[PDB]
Amino acid sequence: PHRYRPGTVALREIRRYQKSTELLIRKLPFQRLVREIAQDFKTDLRFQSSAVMALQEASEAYLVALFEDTNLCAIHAKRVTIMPKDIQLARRIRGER
Amino acid sequence: AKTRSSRAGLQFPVGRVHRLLRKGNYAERVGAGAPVYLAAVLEYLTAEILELAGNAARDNKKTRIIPRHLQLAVRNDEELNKLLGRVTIAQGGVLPNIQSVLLPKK
Amino acid sequence: KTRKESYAIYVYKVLKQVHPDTGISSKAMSIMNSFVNDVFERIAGEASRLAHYNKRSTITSREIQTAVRLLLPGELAKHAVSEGTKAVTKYTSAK
Amino acid sequence: VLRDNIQGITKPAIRRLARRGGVKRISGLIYEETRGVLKVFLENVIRDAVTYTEHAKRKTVTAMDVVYALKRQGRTLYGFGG
DNA sequence: ATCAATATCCACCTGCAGATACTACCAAAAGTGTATTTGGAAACTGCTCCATCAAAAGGCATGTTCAGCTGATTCAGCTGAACATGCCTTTTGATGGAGCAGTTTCCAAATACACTTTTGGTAGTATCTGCAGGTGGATATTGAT
Repeated sequence: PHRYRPGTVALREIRRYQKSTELLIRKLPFQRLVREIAQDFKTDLRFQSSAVMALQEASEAYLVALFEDTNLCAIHAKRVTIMPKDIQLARRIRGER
Repeated sequence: AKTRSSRAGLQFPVGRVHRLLRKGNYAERVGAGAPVYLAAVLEYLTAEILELAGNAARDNKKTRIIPRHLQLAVRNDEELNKLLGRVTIAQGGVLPNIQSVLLPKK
Repeated sequence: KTRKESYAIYVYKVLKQVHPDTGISSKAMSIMNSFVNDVFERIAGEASRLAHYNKRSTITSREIQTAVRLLLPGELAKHAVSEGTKAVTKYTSAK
Repeated sequence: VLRDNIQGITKPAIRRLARRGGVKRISGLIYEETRGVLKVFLENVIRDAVTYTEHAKRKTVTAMDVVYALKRQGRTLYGFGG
């Protein structure tokens, strides 16, 4: 019976995903969301495949960078766990709020 | 001889705006309705701000709009605030705002 | 003794319309003048780009309208769009 | 087994994103906060892209529509044209 | 410490997705030549306003005192990491059709252009007015007790 301690695999994953560049959200669910949001602006839309792709690339870059800021905000408060108030602070300072 | 302003029912100078679009190198051609529509948006926006700023002046028992009044008007309005989100109004100062934890007792 | 244009008299006209007994300091006017110029540049610019993107050599009230929707937030856009449409419609029937 | 589209952005997927962002430990409430943030992000961008679509009289949102929307939101993207 | 589970590193293998080389072509730049337009440097000089300075008006520097905030310590309890798999959603690929995009068309609206009127800016001289900064004097707010 073998068990890795909390944080061991988490580190192993940070290393893994910082090495690679593949998108980390499954394509289909992301596509549905995109279409759902767009439907509120105009009905019966079609999407170029590359258009969805562009949006995913941009959305994932955005969220990845937001998590870095968020992580700094957690660490500023002497924690190692990210919380919504960290995301909130990062967005307020970025001037998104 | 009726000005293009009066023709469109506007205070803002349609002639001037047509001219600035040419001199401004925005495209080869400027359509005739473009300076009309633009001058109206411009006029609408300035009515919106002078309305709100006038109120701040009154709220302050003042008769003359000063830069503080424009600031209060813009920052107190969600949309104008966002539209001028990366703009500084000289001599406007800031909104009174003190964070909770900074107040005394409990 | 070169001439320097501003939107002052127009800003003042509109000011009397909305608050007939209220004045404006010269510094506030200077800020109003800057605001008008600024928004002008931002709308013309979007219009410029939009036209280029669609291989068009002409900026029409249609380009301005999309620029307005791109530039202004929610409710200011909606109202600017009506005011601009209204002015052009009125303008078309007036010669 | 009906499910909201936003929930299609799953915990493991948000976990992966955080990981790339160098995050070691993640609060249970973060998953819902992230979805909300993604929603506002996509609304703002799609709104502008669709606006570009309508202007061109199309029923298809093009990569360029999206690339242009990203540029004006100050989130320039390279790789899809322009 | 030893020890065993399991992750990680590397050398070598290989099919194919994605890169590349090559030919014939054509519309469309990019370039060459000649006739024409003008933008802006230069040269001169009116005249705004910048650097400079002397007296007057008020904020800054400094040291002492201690209130209360920060950061260290400890601790218990809550909360998120780790875990294993068949369900079920996503991915992959095969196939009709929507609409984007290429092409020709023709006129409403664009530019150009020349006298003709209007008006927004300024500039010189005049009178007006909102409110800043001074006053005294009634109403809080704060902190010792």
